Amino acid sequence: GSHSMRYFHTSVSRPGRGEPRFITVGYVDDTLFVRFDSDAASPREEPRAPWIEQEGPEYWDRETQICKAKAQTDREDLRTLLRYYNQSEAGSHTLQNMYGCDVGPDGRLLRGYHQDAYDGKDYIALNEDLSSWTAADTAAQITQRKWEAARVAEQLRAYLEGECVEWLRRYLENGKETLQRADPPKTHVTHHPISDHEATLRCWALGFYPAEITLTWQRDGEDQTQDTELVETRPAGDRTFQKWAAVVVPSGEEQRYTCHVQHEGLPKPLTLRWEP
Amino acid sequence: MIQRTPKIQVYSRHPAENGKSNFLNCYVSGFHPSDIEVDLLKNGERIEKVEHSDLSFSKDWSFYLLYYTEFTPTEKDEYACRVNHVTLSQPKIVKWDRDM
Amino acid sequence: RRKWRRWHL
Repeated sequence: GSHSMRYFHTSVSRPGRGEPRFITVGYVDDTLFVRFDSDAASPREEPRAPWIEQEGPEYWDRETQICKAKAQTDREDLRTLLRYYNQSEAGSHTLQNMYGCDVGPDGRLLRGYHQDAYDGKDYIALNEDLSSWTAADTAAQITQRKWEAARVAEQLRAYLEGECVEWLRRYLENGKETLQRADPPKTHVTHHPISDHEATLRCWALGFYPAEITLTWQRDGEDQTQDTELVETRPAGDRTFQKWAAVVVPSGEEQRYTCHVQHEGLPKPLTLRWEP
Repeated sequence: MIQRTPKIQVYSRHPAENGKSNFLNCYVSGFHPSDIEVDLLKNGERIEKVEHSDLSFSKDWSFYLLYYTEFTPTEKDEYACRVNHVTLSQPKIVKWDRDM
Repeated sequence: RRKWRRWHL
């Protein structure tokens, strides 16, 4: 179906403990494929997926050059943001950037992204039109003015519509064994007595890829949204993900409850019941 | 400055089977700032050589990390994750429960 | 692969 490529970047200042730490990672869908950490002994961008390893020395040289330049630019930007927000040089601050693209089943661009945050809050974002900016505050407006003057949006558009789509297409082909395989959830329901009066029914989804999934509980066919404990989708460590949804059920009412599972790896949504 | 406290899940890679090698995971997410300390504990004591993912973040900018180690669950052995963060007045200990 | 150009805030 549809696919995405994203590069994530984080710089964290640490006054008195050297220069800001820079960590960047790249993803295609929910698969990590490249990483760079400025605190590594000999910082280079490193492969994290088999299908990127085949890229030649010049690929890794260019990537590493970009990562190092980005770390440097982020350092200067952190200094700039202290001025923009009238902040002292004493505290730790964070700068985050993500850009990338989504493509449809036919490999066409669905949309591009480029967006920054400072200290965990939205700062400036390229709009969907890939031509205009949303600035969060009067500080980001200073950046917006500079970026409008330098026609930054135009440059980003060229990359997002061009390379970004083209290299994503390449990666999807080279990693077609994994990137184009959905692993469906392995599902079951467990029962956990709480008291004489009630028990927890927990609906499990395990071993699935990609991470996107819907797990819901119904009682007599009615969604139990406000009564369902739904944990965040979590990594297993083997590329796959896990999730559960739990409801507290009165004694003897178990069969009135059904768990419903939607995942792209499933041809039809599943319905599960507690089976003693 | 705005701060966000970590969500914490301690769990195994595979369903727990006593005597069978597995992976013990501590997933921390939804937090800001990025500085965080995570220990995996066996019977109250720190497990050595625990590995973790590279810092990344969600659509709302909040950070997430996976900490993980190989372990072989048994009936008696107790496992836990200990997390410290600026939002926490004391380190938070979450016990591993094979049913969660 | 990553974008080559970049710009200061």
